[PDB]
Amino acid sequence: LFAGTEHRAIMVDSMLHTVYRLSRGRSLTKAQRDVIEDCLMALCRYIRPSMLQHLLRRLVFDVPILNEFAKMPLKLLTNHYERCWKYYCLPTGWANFGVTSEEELHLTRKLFWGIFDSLAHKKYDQELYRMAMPCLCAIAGALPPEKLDSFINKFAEY
Amino acid sequence: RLMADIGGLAPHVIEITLPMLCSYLPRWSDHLNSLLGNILRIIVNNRLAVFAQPIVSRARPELLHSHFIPTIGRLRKRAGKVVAEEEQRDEFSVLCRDLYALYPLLIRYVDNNRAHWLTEPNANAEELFRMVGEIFIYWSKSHNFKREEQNFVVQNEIVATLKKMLPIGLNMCAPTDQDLIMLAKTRYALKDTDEEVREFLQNDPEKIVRRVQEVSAVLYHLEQTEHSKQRRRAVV
Amino acid sequence: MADQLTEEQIAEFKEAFSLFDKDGDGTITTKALGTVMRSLGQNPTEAELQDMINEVNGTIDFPAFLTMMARKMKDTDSEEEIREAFRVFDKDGNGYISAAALRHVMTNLGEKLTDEEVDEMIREAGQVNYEAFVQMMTA
Amino acid sequence: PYDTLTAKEKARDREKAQELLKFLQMNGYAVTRIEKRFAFGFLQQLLRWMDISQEFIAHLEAHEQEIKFFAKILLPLINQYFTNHCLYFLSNKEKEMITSLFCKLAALVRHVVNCLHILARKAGLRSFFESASEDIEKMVENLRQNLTYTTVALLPVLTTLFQHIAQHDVQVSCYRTLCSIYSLRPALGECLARL
Amino acid sequence: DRVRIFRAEKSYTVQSGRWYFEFEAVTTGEMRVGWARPELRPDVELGADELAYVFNGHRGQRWHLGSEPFGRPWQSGDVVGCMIDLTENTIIFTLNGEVLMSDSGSETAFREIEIGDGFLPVCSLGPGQVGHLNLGQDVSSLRFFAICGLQEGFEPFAINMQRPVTTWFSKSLPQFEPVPPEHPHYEVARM
Repeated sequence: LFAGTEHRAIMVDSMLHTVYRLSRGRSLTKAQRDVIEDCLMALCRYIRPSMLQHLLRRLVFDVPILNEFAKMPLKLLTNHYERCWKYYCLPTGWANFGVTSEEELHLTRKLFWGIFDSLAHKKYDQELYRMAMPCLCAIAGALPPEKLDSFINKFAEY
Repeated sequence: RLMADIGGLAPHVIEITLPMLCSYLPRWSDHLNSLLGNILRIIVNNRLAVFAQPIVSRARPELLHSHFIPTIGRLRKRAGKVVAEEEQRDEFSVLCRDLYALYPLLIRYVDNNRAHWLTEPNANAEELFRMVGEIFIYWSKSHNFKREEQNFVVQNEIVATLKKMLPIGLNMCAPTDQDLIMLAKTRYALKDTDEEVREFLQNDPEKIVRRVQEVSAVLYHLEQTEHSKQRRRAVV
Repeated sequence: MADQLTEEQIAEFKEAFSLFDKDGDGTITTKALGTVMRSLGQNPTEAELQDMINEVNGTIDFPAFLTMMARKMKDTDSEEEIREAFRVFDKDGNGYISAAALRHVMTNLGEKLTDEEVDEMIREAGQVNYEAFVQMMTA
Repeated sequence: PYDTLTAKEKARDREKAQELLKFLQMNGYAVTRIEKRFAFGFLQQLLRWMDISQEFIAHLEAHEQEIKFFAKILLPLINQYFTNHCLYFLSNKEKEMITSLFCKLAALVRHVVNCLHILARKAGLRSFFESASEDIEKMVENLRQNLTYTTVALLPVLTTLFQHIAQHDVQVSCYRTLCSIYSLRPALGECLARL
Repeated sequence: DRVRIFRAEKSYTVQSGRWYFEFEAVTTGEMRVGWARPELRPDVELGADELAYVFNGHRGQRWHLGSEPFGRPWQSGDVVGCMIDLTENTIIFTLNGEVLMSDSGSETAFREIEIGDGFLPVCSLGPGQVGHLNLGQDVSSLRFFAICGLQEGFEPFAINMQRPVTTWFSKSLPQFEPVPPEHPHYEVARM
């Protein structure tokens, strides 16, 4: 029902960002964390990436750096890339939504750069190869003085 | 040259002449048509079926009409013999599966020839279409043959044969009135003989009645082919 | 059920509760219960301990501790049942039980399942994979 | 971060700095201190990863966890990128990176299977063809497990050569390989037909 | 300016049976060949809405409530045709006497279409494009109908029409029309 929200895009984006912040909280149960992660993944899959740009920027700000609750960023990235592959990969974009934003594309590219750099730098692990590696593969597939004092006083007067 | 010698010889050396024939074909008129006819004859004389025709690139319909017609007749005779043997166990099912597996290359070649020769439906094309329709009807008559064909297709990684024969039946020529054809189809729905078709035609007439009955049987065969959590907890 | 754990496990839990509740009144403090659980190898996190206490003066009696541990015992039993459902097809070694194999397994189960019930279960979900069988059993 | 920050949040400080620069200019003070670019950077990173993988293979022939993680990650990522943008690559830095990756794969074969198959799908090509012909001749002589691995690599190499020929020194090596095949079961015939 | 939509009169709509017509492309270009519903709006593009079923003759795509690739583009001098069976509600296109396969190999471009009010032939022509339309008035006129569709039971639109089929052409000259009572974004109230 909430998929493709446009009338209240700001409200749903703020709600998604706050839910993402809640999912990263340090006071939660394992079942609660799993339920929150599943709900966030479902919302990200159903909601359009354009309406979730505010949450996407926060997610990709420190996606490779963050290690706690690392399953949620990978799941969100995989869901967004699978649902809206051509929305960012193709120059034309979707038939309905169309092309994406240049700033969003640059942020996604930087996030992918950091992600695969960390994957190359990090040691081999079954969990890493099962969670981060599919996300990296999907991201790769998505790729197509006194005078100074006087000047300071003048600036203060201005 | 090499193709003529391979055709004359036709085998243990088949695995060697096949690479040379494939290399000659990929490099790329009358010589190509003759080589294709010789390859088809060698395949008919004889995994092996797949290697016989890895790819189809025939472009001359004259050689196809001259050679595939005897090949189509031989395939129809083999299918009839297999059906008779099955009518008269595990060995029969294995033989039917082996025949169906080899038929896949011949079926593909026949379909390609029909597509190429669809512009000019000559008498040889009509005879080939009639033979293909008879073979398809015989295959659909016995469910064991269809099961063996499906098993062979699954292993190699009936429905395909029927789809291929459908264009042949569509390209076939039938009387405009088709009253005899309709009567023959109605009789076939009741599993009757061809006497009803002849009576309807009366009400080369015999040849026309036989062709109408065959077309009606093929159409009928094609139409038939087209047509609690507590328990889970206890199991766990 | 409170008796989900084995007899040896129940005896060990009772001994741990008695050691924690040395006063003999049965009531054991939350810190004492956590220390006893850690000594027995069932060291839970602070959030997990709080959730277990909420599910089950400031003290918890030995029967209360047994009831709280019964939830973890039931969770372990459910995990074992899920593993058994997943490995039922892998027992033969193929990993993908065929239709005949699935029907034979359903008949061997004998959980009041008839031909119609087996057909409905197969349709709900042609070889049946181990993962597919586990998903169907989970429902 | 500067790139991760919102447009307006950084733009406020950008406007403040622009006002400061305008004030400095008014005072006369002078202060002195991307799809193609992304593709070029990715190509350079792929070349560096191939070099690192070759170095790790050489070391293992005679740290390790990081090398294994890179080999498991980049190779599937490279395969996915190739599957996604084969048309883009076919239609420069990318060509040089592809050639370097092919050379590294050939060197590794001479010294994963899915990654090599995905990668397969001038002087270097002629050398590879000559090496494949020599390996085939050696395997034929031995028949009458390096030979099996060489034949397996040549089969994907034969498929890659057939695909390149369909899309489009080396001639002498190809003629020698064809003559050797003609002189010398079904796999050999399929390879000869593809070549 | 805009493409002139060419269609038959509303009295010629068909609700059942099998009908086939052939279009000859004298000059290559973007041709929208197919049939559309009687409620055809000339303002919108051909196939843009859900009331048309046409196939683009230059981009190799099928137009029905969007664009979906199908078939292959033709060249100058190559005729095109559309044969439709309403009993099965399947849409098949014919190019140069050959059935165009879809992406998945299906011989039909569209399937499972409600009969609705009916279907009538519609053609489009681009700027400077020249094409020849044959509705099947003469059996000898239809050249490729014998090759494909003759033995399939399909019949031309004008099997027994003594008079030529009347056609309606889109007029580029604007004409004033009364306000629709349910305009999507316009409303007039007479207080």
